[PDB]
Amino acid sequence: GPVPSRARVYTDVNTHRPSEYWDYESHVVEWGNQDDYQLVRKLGRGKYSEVFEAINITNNEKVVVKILKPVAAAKIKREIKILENLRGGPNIITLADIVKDPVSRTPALVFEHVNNTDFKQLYQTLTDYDIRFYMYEILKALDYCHSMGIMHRDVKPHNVMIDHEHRKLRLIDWGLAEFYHPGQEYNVRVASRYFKGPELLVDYQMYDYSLDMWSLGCMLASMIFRKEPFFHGHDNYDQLVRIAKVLGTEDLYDYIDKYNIELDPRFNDILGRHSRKRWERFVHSENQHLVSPEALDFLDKLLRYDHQSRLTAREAMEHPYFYTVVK
Ligand SMILES: Nc1nc2c(ncn2[C@@H]2O[C@H](COP(=O)(O)OP(=O)(O)O)[C@@H](O)[C@H]2O)c(=O)[nH]1
Repeated sequence: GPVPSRARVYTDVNTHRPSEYWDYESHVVEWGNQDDYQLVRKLGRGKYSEVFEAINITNNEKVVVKILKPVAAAKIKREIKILENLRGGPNIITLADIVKDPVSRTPALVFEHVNNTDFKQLYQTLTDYDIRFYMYEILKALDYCHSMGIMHRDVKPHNVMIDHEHRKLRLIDWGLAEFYHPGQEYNVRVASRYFKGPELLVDYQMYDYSLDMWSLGCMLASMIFRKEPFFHGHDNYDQLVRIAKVLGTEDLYDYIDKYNIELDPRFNDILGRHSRKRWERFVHSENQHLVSPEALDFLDKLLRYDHQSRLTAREAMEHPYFYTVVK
């Protein structure tokens, strides 16, 4: 059987809290008035929700309305509890109201306005200074939710909203977010393909906050090397092969050895044998101005197979890469 694993930080935050904090099923939703919000335009549709630009007609302030699809409606209380627990946190989206949509008859989450601009729209355009600045702002959010005993589990460019003109950032879509309980086995079908950690890809269920640090590392690698996405798998199996072509197969076998994981035998015909690549392999004339010894050292410490060997959000914020950022 697999060897158990525990978070090296904020391990017991929820164990010490009263049940009310993490027992989301016991939470009683104070339903608002759906009439207060007039939908303006559909911003997008995912497999679990529909997002709209809206106006709170009473105060004329712009808001964002997220309407849950029937498939996601069942986990409404988890997302509400997390959003309320984190409200006021640095760079975390602010929940303004919870209403029952009259058409879908599913819950609708109302958020204070943030720019329609995803980080995906800008992150391949940033200077060396701005990559550092924005990565620090993201770290602020991650360290805060981790310190509050929450894992985001869907860190990706589409889940970061940016107001570049006003140097403002918000970490959004807390729909897959979960409370960390030590020893708990979680669902590996979380995060988007390109941002999935090796723990997910090898089916190791006893993961923690460090999952978010891998996802952040993928985002950094894509920004500094101008390669969208950095690990470009055709499916979840090929995703592990793409990572192994960079990090090597020897450290992957060491990782699975350490946690006594049994790799899906389909990997025997595609994984092959690969040496760890030096990061300078990914440097070229177009991205060299974004690459520094500090950036590469920082990336090296995020993109590790062993989820326990990855920098934590706080340790990441202490990194020399962030010394040039005004604090
Ligand atoms: N509240 C909410 N739930 C979501 C959202 N996206 C996904 N979900 C739900 O999250 C579930 C997956 O989370 P998970 O922890 O794996 O739950 P499990 O299937 O019960 O193990 C999906 O089945 C959806 O119901 C979202 O945006 N909001």
